[PDB]
Amino acid sequence: VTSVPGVYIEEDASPAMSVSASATAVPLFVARFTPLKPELAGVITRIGSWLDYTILFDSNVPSSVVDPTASVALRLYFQNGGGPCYLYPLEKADDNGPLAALPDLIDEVGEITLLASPDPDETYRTAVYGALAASLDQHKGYFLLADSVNGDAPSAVGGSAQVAVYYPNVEVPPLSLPPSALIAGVYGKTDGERGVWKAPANVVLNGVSDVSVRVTNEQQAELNPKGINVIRHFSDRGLVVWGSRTQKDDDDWRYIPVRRLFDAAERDIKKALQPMVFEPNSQLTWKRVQTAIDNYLYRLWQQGALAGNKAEEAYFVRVGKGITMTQDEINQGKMIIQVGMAAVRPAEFIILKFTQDM
Amino acid sequence: PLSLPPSALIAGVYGKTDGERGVWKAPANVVLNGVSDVSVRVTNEQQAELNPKGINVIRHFSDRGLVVWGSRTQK
Repeated sequence: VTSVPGVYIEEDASPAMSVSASATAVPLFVARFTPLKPELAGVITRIGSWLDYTILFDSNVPSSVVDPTASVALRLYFQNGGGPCYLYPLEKADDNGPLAALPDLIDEVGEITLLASPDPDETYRTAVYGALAASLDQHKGYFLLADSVNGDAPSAVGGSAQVAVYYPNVEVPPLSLPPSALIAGVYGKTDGERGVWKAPANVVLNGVSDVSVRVTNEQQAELNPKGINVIRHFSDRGLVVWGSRTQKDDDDWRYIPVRRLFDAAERDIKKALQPMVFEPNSQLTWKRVQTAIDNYLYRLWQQGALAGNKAEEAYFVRVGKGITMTQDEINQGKMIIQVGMAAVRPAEFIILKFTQDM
Repeated sequence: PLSLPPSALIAGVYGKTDGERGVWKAPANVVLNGVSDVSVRVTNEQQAELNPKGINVIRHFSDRGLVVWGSRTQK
């Protein structure tokens, strides 16, 4: 309604929200989002900032004892470290039509890394976690952020290394939210400031005040030798995410930062070698591919990602015809590359051992 | 007090603006030297029906004086 070329004044605005930039934590929040224009009802839309959410989606949605919590969960996402933030509005749980078409729509968009469905209903998430469980073991690089109900895994994703469960529901001034919308925020904050090789487990959660269940040490002692990753309350600090384990009990893929380092390195090598597809499958191309991986793995080692001291102890790239291939495999049009890395594990136990003898 | 059409003054402030800022700068914050007051003090609400045409009202601001206020053409 601006027509006079002067300066206009409004008086009951809401404060705007900042958004960060990250390439390793791009989530897909599956919740009960209510669109304004109904063409984006069964598709995935990109929400670059909070201002993009208020134009495309209804951000008020007045309550009726039920309370809409999907718009509240995104405000806590951008307060904890924003992102490009893909959304999939899925209204009710039991419609097995759009849930069967969900993993085929995720692959059409190139850049989803995290899943993290932020919904307070329990049977809603079980229908989502079961529909996404088959896409986690297909080497596509996704990472599910599940939520425990009473202190255990939701059993649709039992022991895969692509899943990080987070137990306590987090209360907002009081509606209780599942913590996956906030933890998806603190991944983007940690990766931008420290890298994917850093454990995302000392970040103080902005926004929220208190968790729904104050968890002691003795019940975390039976939970942390599973991947449960309790949100703890410390009096001097506030609400600190406390735990960086996955569902896999293997010695290799036990920790979140070791797992997401390999998922991010495989994703960036894949984006670098796609210009080298449909090249002539010759020894000149195999050395151009080996150097493009060796240049990438060197600049991870020199910024602290890989656990080495010589750069021959951190990584290796191997390609050849006597090595890693046979002549029958070149003739069917493929090259086979062996890449290895060595990551560093976090220190999660500190023993003090006091005395007064000297 | 004799009332003049403003085209002799606006032709002056084009040469002042282009010499100091260039032709790509909008000539619409120049305080008119010389003259004291316009013949009609134009409100916002009648400029709101005029500025979605090219009318380009000479406005009076108390701290500044007479400021040319508007940089639209007839197209």
